[PDB]
Amino acid sequence: GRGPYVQADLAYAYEHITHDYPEPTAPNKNKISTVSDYFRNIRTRSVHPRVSVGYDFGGWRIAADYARYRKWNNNKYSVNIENVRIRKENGIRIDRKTENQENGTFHAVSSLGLSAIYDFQINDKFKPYIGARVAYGHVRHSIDSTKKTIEVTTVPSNAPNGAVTTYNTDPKTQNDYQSNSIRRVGLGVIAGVGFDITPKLTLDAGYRYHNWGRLENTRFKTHEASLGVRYRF
Repeated sequence: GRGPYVQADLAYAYEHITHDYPEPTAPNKNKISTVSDYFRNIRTRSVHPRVSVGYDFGGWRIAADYARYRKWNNNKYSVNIENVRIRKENGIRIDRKTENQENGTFHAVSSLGLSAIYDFQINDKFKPYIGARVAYGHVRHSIDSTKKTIEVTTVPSNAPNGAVTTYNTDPKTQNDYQSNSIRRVGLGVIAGVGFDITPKLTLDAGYRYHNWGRLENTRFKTHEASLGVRYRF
């Protein structure tokens, strides 16, 4: 046949705050005498499936990837609505001595994608499949204002010190941080198996793996693999 296509993918989101991570969002190790943690996982942003919507010709299709965007939702932070501390601090800080960790919104610019998939429809009850995913962003500014002149930038990083930069970025090895020709395009793979429940409804499971340099979102690793439902009208 042929017709409209929809896929909705769900996966378990682990919070990922108990292990080394190359972003300076939180400490790698040794969480004592440093800034207190946030509380903010009240399950509100993890319980709604991610969606890929498209059109399908015989199990051959192109679709567009939607849902689950940004780091934060609020544009007013005043009462501690979007981030609050999990407990008040005790003693004096020797680490993270300035204010609050997680300053501003950086690397959350990638926010849209397309996924292309081919079903191996040789069997009546199941389709093996292979396909490619592409991920990209939009800056959303889009402003009247002319560009700022100053754009030489080094930032703190929790990445291992391979070039001996002491927990900061190199002046030149800074692909995620550079003002012009920043890396924004991701490239991935969607491969797995679907099983037919009705000739319009498929239960579908497998990888939907994607690649990125630095992406910000508050540690969402959902969609690396998933279990989902997909319907073709």
